[PDB]
Amino acid sequence: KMERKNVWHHRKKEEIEAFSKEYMEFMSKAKTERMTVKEIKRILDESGFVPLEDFAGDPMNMTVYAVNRGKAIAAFRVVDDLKRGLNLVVAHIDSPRLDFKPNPLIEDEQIALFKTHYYGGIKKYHWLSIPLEIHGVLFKNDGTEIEIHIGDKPEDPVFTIPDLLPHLDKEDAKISEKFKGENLMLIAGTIPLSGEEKEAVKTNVLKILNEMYGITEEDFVSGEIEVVPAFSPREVGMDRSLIGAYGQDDRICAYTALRALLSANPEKSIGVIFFDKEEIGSDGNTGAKARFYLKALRQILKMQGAKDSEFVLDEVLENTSVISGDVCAAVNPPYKDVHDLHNAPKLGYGVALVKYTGARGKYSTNDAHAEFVARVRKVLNEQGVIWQVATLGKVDQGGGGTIAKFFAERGSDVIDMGPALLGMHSPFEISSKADLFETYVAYRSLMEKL
Amino acid sequence: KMERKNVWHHRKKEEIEAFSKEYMEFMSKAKTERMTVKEIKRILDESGFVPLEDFAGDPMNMTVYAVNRGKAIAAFRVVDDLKRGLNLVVAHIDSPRLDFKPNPLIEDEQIALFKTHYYGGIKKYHWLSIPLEIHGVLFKNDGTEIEIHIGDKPEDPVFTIPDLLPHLDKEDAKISEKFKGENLMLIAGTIPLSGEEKEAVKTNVLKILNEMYGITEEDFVSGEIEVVPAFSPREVGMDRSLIGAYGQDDRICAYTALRALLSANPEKSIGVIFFDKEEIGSDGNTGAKARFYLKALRQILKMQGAKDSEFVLDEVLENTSVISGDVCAAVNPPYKDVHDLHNAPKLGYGVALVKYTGARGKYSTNDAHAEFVARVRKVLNEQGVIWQVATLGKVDQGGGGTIAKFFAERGSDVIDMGPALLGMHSPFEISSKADLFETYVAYRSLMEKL
Amino acid sequence: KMERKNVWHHRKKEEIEAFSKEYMEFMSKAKTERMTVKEIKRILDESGFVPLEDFAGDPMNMTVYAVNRGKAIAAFRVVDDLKRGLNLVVAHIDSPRLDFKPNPLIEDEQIALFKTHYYGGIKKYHWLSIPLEIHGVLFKNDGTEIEIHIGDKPEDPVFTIPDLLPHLDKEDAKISEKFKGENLMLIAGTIPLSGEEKEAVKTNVLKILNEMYGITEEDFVSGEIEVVPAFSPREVGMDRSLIGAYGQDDRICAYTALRALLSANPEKSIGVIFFDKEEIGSDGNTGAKARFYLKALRQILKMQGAKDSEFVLDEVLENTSVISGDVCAAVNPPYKDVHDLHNAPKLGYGVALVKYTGARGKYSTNDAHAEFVARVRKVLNEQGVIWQVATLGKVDQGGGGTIAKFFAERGSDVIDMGPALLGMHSPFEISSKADLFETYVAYRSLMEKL
Amino acid sequence: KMERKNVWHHRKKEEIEAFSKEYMEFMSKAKTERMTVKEIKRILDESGFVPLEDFAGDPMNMTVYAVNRGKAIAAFRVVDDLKRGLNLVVAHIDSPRLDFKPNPLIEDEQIALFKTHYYGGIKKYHWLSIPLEIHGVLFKNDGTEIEIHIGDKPEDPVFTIPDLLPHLDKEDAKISEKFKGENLMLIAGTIPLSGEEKEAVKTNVLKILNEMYGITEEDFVSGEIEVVPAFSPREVGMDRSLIGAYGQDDRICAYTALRALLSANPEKSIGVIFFDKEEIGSDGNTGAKARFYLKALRQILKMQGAKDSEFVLDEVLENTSVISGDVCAAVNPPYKDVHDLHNAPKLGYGVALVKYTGARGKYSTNDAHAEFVARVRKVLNEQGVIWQVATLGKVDQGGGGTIAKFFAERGSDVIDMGPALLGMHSPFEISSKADLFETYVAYRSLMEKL
Ligand SMILES: [Mn+2]
Ligand SMILES: [Mn+2]
Ligand SMILES: [Mn+2]
Ligand SMILES: [Mn+2]
Ligand SMILES: [Mn+2]
Ligand SMILES: [Mn+2]
Ligand SMILES: [Mn+2]
Ligand SMILES: [Mn+2]
Repeated sequence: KMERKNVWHHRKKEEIEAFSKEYMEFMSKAKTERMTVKEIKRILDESGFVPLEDFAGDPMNMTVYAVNRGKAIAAFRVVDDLKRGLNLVVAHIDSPRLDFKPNPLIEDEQIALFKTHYYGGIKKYHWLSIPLEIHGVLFKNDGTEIEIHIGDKPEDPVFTIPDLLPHLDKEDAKISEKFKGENLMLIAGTIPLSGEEKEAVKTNVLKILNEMYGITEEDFVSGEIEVVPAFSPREVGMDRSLIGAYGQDDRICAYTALRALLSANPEKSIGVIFFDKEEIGSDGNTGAKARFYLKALRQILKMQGAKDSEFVLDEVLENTSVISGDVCAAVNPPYKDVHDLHNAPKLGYGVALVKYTGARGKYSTNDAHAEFVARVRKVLNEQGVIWQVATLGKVDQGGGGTIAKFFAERGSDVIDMGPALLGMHSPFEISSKADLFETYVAYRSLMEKL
Repeated sequence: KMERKNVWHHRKKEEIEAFSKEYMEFMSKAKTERMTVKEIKRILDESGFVPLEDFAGDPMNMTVYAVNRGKAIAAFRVVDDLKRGLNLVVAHIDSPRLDFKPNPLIEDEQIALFKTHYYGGIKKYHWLSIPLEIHGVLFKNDGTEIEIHIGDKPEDPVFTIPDLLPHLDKEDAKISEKFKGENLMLIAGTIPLSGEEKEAVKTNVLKILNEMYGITEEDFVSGEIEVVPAFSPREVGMDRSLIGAYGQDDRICAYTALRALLSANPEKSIGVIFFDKEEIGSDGNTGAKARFYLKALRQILKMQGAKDSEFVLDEVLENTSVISGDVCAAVNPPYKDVHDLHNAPKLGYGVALVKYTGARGKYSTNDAHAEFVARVRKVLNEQGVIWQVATLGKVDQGGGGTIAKFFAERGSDVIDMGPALLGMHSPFEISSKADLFETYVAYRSLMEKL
Repeated sequence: KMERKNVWHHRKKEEIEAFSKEYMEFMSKAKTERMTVKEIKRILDESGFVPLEDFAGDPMNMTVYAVNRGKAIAAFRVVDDLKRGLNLVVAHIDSPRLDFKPNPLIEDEQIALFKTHYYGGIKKYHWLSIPLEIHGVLFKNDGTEIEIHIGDKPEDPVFTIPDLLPHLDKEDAKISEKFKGENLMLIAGTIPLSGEEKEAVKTNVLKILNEMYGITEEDFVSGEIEVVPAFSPREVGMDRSLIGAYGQDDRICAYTALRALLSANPEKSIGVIFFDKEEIGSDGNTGAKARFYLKALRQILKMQGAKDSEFVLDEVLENTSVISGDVCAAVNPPYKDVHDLHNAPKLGYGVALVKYTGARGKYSTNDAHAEFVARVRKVLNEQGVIWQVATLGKVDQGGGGTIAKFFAERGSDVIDMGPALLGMHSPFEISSKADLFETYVAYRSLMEKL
Repeated sequence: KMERKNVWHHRKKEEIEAFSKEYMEFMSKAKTERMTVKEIKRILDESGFVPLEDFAGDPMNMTVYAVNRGKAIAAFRVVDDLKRGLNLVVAHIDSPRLDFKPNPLIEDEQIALFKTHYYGGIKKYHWLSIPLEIHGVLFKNDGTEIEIHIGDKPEDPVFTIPDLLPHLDKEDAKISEKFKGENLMLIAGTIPLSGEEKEAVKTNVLKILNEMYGITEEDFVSGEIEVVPAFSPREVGMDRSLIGAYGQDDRICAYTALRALLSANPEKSIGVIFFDKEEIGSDGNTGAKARFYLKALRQILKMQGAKDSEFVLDEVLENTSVISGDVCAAVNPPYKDVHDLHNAPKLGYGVALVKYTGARGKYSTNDAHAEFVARVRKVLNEQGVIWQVATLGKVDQGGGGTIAKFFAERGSDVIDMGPALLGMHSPFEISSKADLFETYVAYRSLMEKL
């Protein structure tokens, strides 16, 4: 008994392949959280969703969405009274990146550089000597919004933070020292602008930016630009069983959840909420823990006749099951020693059910209740969903931490659930096509029969 | 001339003893938060309490309780308009222990073992070579609930995590290294099944668990089992002045508070709330950071006719005095240099009044206001309660942190109060019978006089 | 070819179980070398034995015994003249423990304390924060003997050596440092006698001790009090195949040898000798090398007509096969590296036959001769006794040393043999019921057939 | 209320003083075991003792002595059937010193030096730059015996091992390094012989030793010379309360015992045995591990008509109480943290009753039984002897180990008793005049009352 089935042996190859190409197409547009919101919203508009604010026409049946500030977005399919509660799948759309500084442009030794400040649990050495592209937006003083996208197009140049050749790198310190956040600067120019006696190369770059976007240097301050890997999603492996791409840290869950939401046949209200800032603690007004979430829900309660928002919300949240959809780590052979094999997920064996994460003895982590796990286990088994238990490394390996805790905090039962990755947080995260497909299945089954 | 008074010299040996036996009897039942709740409930059911969800009586005079998820519980004796506030004593009913992994059963070197994942700030070396009890619940796929209690009965076997004999335990690492969470596995069985050629021993335990609970290996995933010391409460010392027992960390405060709640003659509404998860940060929907707390008060308010829950709450919490009932550290002679003797509690000298905890200089902790302490100082003195001021060690020694900050965060004045233990977080914590009693006396008078 | 059999597959579950209940009854009586001698003495008395000191019958068929100083005891069943030598199995009845110092009572920080001095190879951290009980004897200045047994009964208070709470335990030292033998003091009392200007608590404890035993502080000098863990023997495991108890380190070999002595049907004289002082190197009056052993044999020889004691003895010992009892170490999965699996004993695979108890290349050990092992191997095999070979860990892992050498030194052939333990020297040692039984089965065979 | 009594307040200053001068006079003679024996003999010859080999008197009333090899001696006052046992006090007459190598004379940098090989646990740095005496015997090939005593007479020169002046003694190593045995060489001479062209200085010393003792260089091989401090016994302190002297380590016990043997009025046979070699393990035919001890008793037994020596011995040793007379360590104020003040002896507070020594928890040491201590406690108290309990430092501090275990090994009950020194093993050990006296008083009463 107690054996894990391999998805490739219980699901249609063609179905997996198809769903796989749709995912990667999406991962081609979703490099930042602003692009993911944009890309999700249009998929919603395309599927007949309308802004919750603009909705008119009977609650008890309304498919709407609420965009936070371009950084977060919540989509619901209200099918009944919210006091009946709902099935939610929460995920995050921010991934480790680089981020320009308020004053990014500088020149050092006749070379224009863009200074950055890493974001999230990055691994410095991953971002040295690889083709990067930049995305983001800048506002002119008058308030004109300027979008930037350089590197995603073949006629576009890419950027780079060149490593030091090994011939003159005569000094090996701990991975800690060596690789300083400050030296993560993209080369921006090198060509001096004839006639300038002070920082000719920097000036020239500003000249190009001004002729190209009508922007001036002070416009970087009132703007945000993210540096990401130019690698495009690709199939991986001789058997083409895996997917390689940047930002799979939850965009893989966001995508699957989105899809599950669009094909589900609910019984009670359902929805998905994609948050930002999770990679740095979920602070700010666009991450989990922000009033945003309960505000969207309160808005609905009023349209449904709720007299006392907060009181009614108590039942809404009392009922309502939340699936914290985030990723975990798959046993990586050369480093199998970091896991407890009897509780570590394997690529291809299905969605991982992660009861508790955290660190040093379940510190600051949400631990799902046996009653909830039971209810989740029953729906999955009845729907023939293929899943596997998943722990975040041997007892004291570390890591741990999702957004699930911020939801149990509001009174709802939550459980972490998603596919296992390889090389998480790197510029090219690996995932299994089959698991990617089964997560979608799982989320849909839970949204429906939970 | 300010000096501390010894409770034994001011309270009647026979009343302390009676209270001790009642406490120890309670402690023989409350070994986990689930068992504690169930035990606190039957005591509440007697005494005449009814669920808040099934009240239907006079909203101005109700003695009710709310059970979160079998892991937390709130009990109030509402005898006025809650707008006038409550007098609440709060504590936690969870203690450092060992939890079974989702997949706990494995076999190694022909021996069945149950893997664990320690919960809370335990001292790993305490759990090696001591009798252990298994407690918890398992859910079979169909939904069936199965309670497990093994080792707490004379006709029951116990479990152990045998340490390595000193003869081959060469090489002495720091306490950090040595003693690794991963190695905290209980021996499940050693007898192999006849005919079985693959894990004959693990197969046997499964055969046994099945002929006993009708469960299969996978039921552990949708289960929550906790390992606890087989030690039962006992008197300690030649003068029988102390109590040795597992989980005194707050269940001692929970008991004294519960008792004070039942004995009190309150002028205003009083109540006690017992939380889960504090030993890991209070995260989770059963922690003192979850909606549950304010959910219950809002519930009571509507029954009293509140029209705008939130607004009415601002006042309820504005008034209302919360007593954070948690234990502090008494001076352990051999390690007395860890304390500031002029600000450290002593066994037998009364309840400890703990103004602020935290570390490195009041970091992340509630620091009682001088005026709130003043009100407390006056009640205790007026009723002749034996108390003493306590601190959690010398300035930069260690780090405390109770749930007090979670209620102060909600607008109420809060202070930490409880008995002083010796060997906190170990399998056999020590407390003073005299302090036990006086804590109850303190909680009751504060409930009635604040 | 060549494979160990599991005793559970070749022995009646009813026999093993019953013999186990009896051994456990015994272990709840033998917690110190004195109580063990006392216990063994009555089992002998009830079985027909009488003191060698006052035997009268035929010196060719005598079943006597000789207690040394209430700490050691030799029991023989002379069935022929000792010149034919006899078959003996020797074990030790002392176990690592804590001893009260001559002046054990002191007070510090208003806490009565009992200073100890550990005995044998204990792991100091094992004794912190666990229930303890004291057993021993004190003599008044007039010669009166006072027995002390506090903690072995429920009504009795138990003692403890509270560890420091993790919160304030800062310095991360290595096992060597930290856990100072000096800090292993039991808490004596905390209540202060009113009216006492100095050391009020200590006076109260002496006041309690004097009303209970009429003793005075000086009576501890002419006394011997041992500190033993409070917990009693319990079955262990889901399959209940193991036994957990303090002092299994040879009280187990002594018990099985005893029972084997009573039910054996000898062909030549046989006997069992239980020694003291083994955990410290067998020094003193009651040790394995304390003259007591040969004094008993000479006595018996003289009762048989021995003219030149020492000369005759030369032959008595020339013949005479000695089986050194004592336990060995089983493989503890998480620490299996410590062992050479091909030469290490497994729990439940029979009596361990240890040829030598090395230490860095067999220093100071009794390596049994091939021809003597062959003799033993023939008997065990022919009698169908299940056994396995066992070495005390990998080559330079650690030390070892049974009393066997003290007997080979006297001219006899010796060989180490007993069951395999887990967590040796801890307060809760683990052993297999099956092995417990086969050791008894093995001793009985060898006595009857060597 | 238990408290120690100060001998100076209970024994008569004039009797202590008289005893002190007699002791110090003895100590001026006994500087080595060979000199001590010779000195103990003439005192025994007076007082009326005769060699055991030349007795020929009443076997039931003999006061004899046995000299081992001029290095050990036994003296008994047999006044009954030895079967009734003896009351023996044992001590050693050897002390830490420096021995001449077999070939001790060498020359280096034009200076004759005598190489040495330290004996016993000395502190090398004590022997640098202090006056030294040379004592011992040399045998010329023909067999002639030549006693050497140089430095103990005013008209004698002394020797020295000059340390390096601090000015060039750069580099500070641990006490281990620095101070090397090999470098403990006494300056023999510095004057060169006229005409000599090879080692003119070593040649001179040889010429001198020859015109003085008629010896040649090779006679040192068949010789045994010991280097000893030139310091002579002296009163110490303003109150003249102490005694400073070399070799107090036991010669203080040997003296007090000898004196008690001569003063006593015994009920049963009493005696004292003085051993050699204890300072290195008691190995050798003059140590307390050699046949000598039992050889003498067997001798006495035959004279009493014993037919079977060994058998009769079992009883002799069965009865017979042995007092291990050796010194313990008094608290040295500046280094008082090395002791457990509640169990450490103090100068002037009587003989120390030392139950067990050894290290790491009673390893390799005799641990007196409670009943034996009881008998001792009673005699001392009954005769009003001032005594105190002593321990050799805190639990894991150091390591003791007296010859007590060698007699307990032979069947007799044994306990350690002696005065408390300060600076043991140094060239000038300190003892208390009051303790000196009281030791003698204790030994005598025990001899007469046990
Ligand atoms: Mn991440
Ligand atoms: Mn994530
Ligand atoms: Mn705690
Ligand atoms: Mn607590
Ligand atoms: Mn042992
Ligand atoms: Mn042993
Ligand atoms: Mn010495
Ligand atoms: Mn000595």
